[PDB]
Amino acid sequence: TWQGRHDPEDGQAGRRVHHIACPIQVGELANQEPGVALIGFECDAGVERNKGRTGAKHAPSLIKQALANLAWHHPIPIYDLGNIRCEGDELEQAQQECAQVIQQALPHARAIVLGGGHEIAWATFQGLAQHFLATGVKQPRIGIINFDAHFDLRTFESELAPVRPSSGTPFNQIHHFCQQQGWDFHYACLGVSRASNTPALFERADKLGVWYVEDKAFSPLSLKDHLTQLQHFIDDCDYLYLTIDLDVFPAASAPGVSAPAARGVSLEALAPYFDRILHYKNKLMIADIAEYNPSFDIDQHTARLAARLCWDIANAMAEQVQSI
Repeated sequence: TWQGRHDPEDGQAGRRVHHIACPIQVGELANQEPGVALIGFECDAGVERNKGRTGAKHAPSLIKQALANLAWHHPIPIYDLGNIRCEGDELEQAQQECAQVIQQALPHARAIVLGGGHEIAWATFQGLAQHFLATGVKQPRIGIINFDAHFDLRTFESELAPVRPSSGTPFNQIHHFCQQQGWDFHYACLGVSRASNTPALFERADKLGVWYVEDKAFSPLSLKDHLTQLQHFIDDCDYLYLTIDLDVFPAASAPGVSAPAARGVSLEALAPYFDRILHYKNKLMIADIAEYNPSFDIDQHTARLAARLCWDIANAMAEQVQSI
């Protein structure tokens, strides 16, 4: 149930998210007024597999609760399609189950997936990819923009060690998928920490032609350089998939995560980039917010931060709906 603060003295103008948030089955989405879809991914099995600190499986509801009380400035509804819960170490199945909801939702609304670990990215991409295949988009040019301190391009299948898909392999899996479909792997990793990624990961990134900006490269002086790079990245694709790993932010701003950023890139330093991406509300098909771990949050700081970001994206999606 979506509930929150009520200010009767304001009438219909005191509209908040809970006033227009509507829990519904993705199946009935085809019969509703066009809105923006919300999906939860309660899973941190990938986090555990990638040797991180578990807890993100409980994040979806807390982010939704925080979101419920935010003011809503659009006559557009928000459809809560529920949460896909991972059972045990059944990561792969959980990711496809989530992808299933996304695929059904995409024809009627753009979606925001709120999860546990960044393993959510494989679920989101699959949902997006399967939607394209199922709707005749033969060779989609998808721009994947990830704000993460990590490349998360780790190997998931190796005859050198016993590895498996995890919170650190999503984007490698995405590249693999693209290769076999004959699609381009257009990937941008912004805010990457060279102290958090070994030489192997940087080598893999260069090999795959990934465009990345290190945490230390963000500054008022380099904005011109990087926004232009961002612009060109955007110019070369028809669809955008925005994925935010909360561990990209300074530990002070996002304490509730598996690996609090020892350095990070401030929300304000990243804002210009977010604003540029969200301007292309036409191309923005989907997005997700990863790694919120309630177990390490402080007075719900991270939860609210995640809700504000979710809200920023929803506004862009909501404006697109009204645009058409």
